[PDB]
Amino acid sequence: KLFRSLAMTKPDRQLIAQVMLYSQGFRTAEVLANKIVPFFKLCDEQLSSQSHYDFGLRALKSVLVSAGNVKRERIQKIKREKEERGEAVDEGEIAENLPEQEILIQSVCETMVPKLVAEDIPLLFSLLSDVFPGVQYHRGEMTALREELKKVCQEMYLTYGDGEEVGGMWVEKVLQLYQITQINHGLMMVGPSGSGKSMAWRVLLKALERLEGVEGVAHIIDPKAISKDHLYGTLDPNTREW
Amino acid sequence: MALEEFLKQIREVWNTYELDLVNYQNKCRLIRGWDDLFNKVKEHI
Amino acid sequence: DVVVPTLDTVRHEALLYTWLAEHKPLVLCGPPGSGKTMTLFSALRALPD
Amino acid sequence: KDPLFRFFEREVKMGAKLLQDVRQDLADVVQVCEGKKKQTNYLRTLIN
Amino acid sequence: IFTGSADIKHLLPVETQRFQSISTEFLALMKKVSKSPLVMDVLNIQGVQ
Amino acid sequence: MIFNNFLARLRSIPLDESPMLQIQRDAATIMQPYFTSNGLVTKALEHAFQLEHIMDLTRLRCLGSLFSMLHQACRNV
Amino acid sequence: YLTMTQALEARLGGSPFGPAGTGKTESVKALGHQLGRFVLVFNCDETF
Ligand SMILES: Nc1ncnc2c1ncn2[C@@H]1O[C@H](COP(=O)(O)OP(=O)(O)OP(=O)(O)O)[C@@H](O)[C@H]1O
Ligand SMILES: Nc1ncnc2c1ncn2[C@@H]1O[C@H](COP(=O)(O)OP(=O)(O)O)[C@@H](O)[C@H]1O
Ligand SMILES: Nc1ncnc2c1ncn2[C@@H]1O[C@H](COP(=O)(O)OP(=O)(O)O)[C@@H](O)[C@H]1O
Ligand SMILES: [Mg+2]
Ligand SMILES: [Mg+2]
Repeated sequence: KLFRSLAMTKPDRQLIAQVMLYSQGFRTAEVLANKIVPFFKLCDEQLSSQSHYDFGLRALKSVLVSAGNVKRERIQKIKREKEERGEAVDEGEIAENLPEQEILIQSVCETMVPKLVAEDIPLLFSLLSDVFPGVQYHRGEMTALREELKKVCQEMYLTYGDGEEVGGMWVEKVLQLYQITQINHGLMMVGPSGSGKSMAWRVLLKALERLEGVEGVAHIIDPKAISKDHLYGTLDPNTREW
Repeated sequence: MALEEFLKQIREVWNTYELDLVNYQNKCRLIRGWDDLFNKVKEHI
Repeated sequence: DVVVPTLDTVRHEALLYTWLAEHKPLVLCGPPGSGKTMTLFSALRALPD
Repeated sequence: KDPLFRFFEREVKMGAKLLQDVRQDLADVVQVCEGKKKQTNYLRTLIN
Repeated sequence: IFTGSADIKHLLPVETQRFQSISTEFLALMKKVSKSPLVMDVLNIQGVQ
Repeated sequence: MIFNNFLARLRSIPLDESPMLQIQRDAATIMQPYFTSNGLVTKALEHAFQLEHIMDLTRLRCLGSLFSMLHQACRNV
Repeated sequence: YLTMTQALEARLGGSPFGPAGTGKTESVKALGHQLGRFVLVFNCDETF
């Protein structure tokens, strides 16, 4: 009785997407939102049910923020490429001649693909083709990261791979984990026992160590091997000391 | 000039000295020549 | 202490030795009284260290 | 590319998995009932 | 006195086991000395004294 | 992948801490044709999943046991 | 905003509820920042 309760059950995802795409500078914000919100609904109601799937408002917010960020990066790459190739840089045509739909699809594939099961990837790409016709996703090939992964795997007796070779899938998973670490500060590697998760993140950490020159320190904590009081802390009932 | 030559002779004796090991019933490789090693240590000290 | 040698006994002795020699953890599974701890201790008498 | 086939494929997957699970559980139940097999913890809970 | 006499195993099993452990340690030390017969190499063995 | 990792570790890391590593390389060379896709070990492991076991069967449990006792075979040699 | 302002005027608290991900904490923080207030977020558990 001391609080006034309000039921906040269905956020207006379409208006949120439209306004947040309009603010970031997307000229086609209306159609992009009307194509991306039903896309998330289609993913929710068409992909296989898994305990690690979320297609809610947080996922949509992450997709929109990442789409904006990669749009700024694409503007910057167009700037430098035009500068090194000639002198014709102007904001008008570059903003006009910008694949915004490709940017949105790139953000979606960077955020949603790594969490899908093997069988749902064709499902997601079919949904992308249905809702976003003609737009294709061509993931970047981080070269120096790949040779650094090669060196790290060779040093620690691990089997590197590429494409369809033995080791290609695990390297692809490492690259997706790297992308998600760049995008998100909260990571979960979900998969059956002994699927290569530990080696994947160790190899990624050592590759980033040897590439960027900053040293990576990993703290491995078993949250259930100790009580929650030992995991987070105790407040003394007597002395009120932490 | 004399003192350093004492140092170099001790250096070469102790970097070329080897323990005298021989076989013992095909079970191990035991050491003999305790007296010579001990006398060398006393004289060097 | 005494253990009567048997086919299963010697086979499990060999397996336990070839598993504990390299300090690999293991679990003996079976009904109570089957001889799991007897088999383990009889494999430990061959490893005095 | 057909969404209807996608939904139907999910439905048949879930139905087949549940049907196999239920039939296997019932077979274990009837085998326990004739004394052919011993009753396990999961079987104990299912019978209870 | 331990290996040559086989009756001491019956009378002193734990003594024989302890001496066997000491004998393995001493034989490891002997092998380490034999592979490097130099006096200083023996002296620089970690925790030799 | 796991077979390649085990073979590389056998050919690289000595078990004592060299004759031992030479024995390791020879044993790995002898075991190479069996540690392949659709090899004896792969087919046996596939068939092992069809049997009933006292506990749930995990591929890495059997693989680790096999690798451990292969190391012990190297120690025996 | 309407419900929380009505609660505040009556000197009552605000208790937005619903499934996770609907923007309840964010809405509370946005309302507090709209009035220029210092909004503190506490993750409550059994130790509080
Ligand atoms: N890319 C790889 N190539 C070869 N061997 C690998 C590779 N990745 C992992 N392994 C090996 O296979 C096993 C997998 O262990 P790993 O720690 O990677 O699994 P995991 O999925 O993190 O395990 P869990 O979740 O059960 O702790 C280990 O023995 C590891 O050395
Ligand atoms: N091969 C055997 N030789 C002698 N005794 C045996 C043999 N196999 C089983 N036993 C007897 O069976 C018993 C096994 O019990 P125990 O090993 O304590 O069970 P658990 O391993 O489940 O604790 C021992 O008391 C032992 O005397
Ligand atoms: N009206 C809105 N406009 C833009 N983003 C929103 C809106 N409502 C919620 N969000 C986004 O949803 C995400 C999760 O909301 P949050 O308040 O954490 O949900 P919960 O009520 O479960 O805590 C936030 O990151 C926020 O940015
Ligand atoms: Mg792991
Ligand atoms: Mg919240």
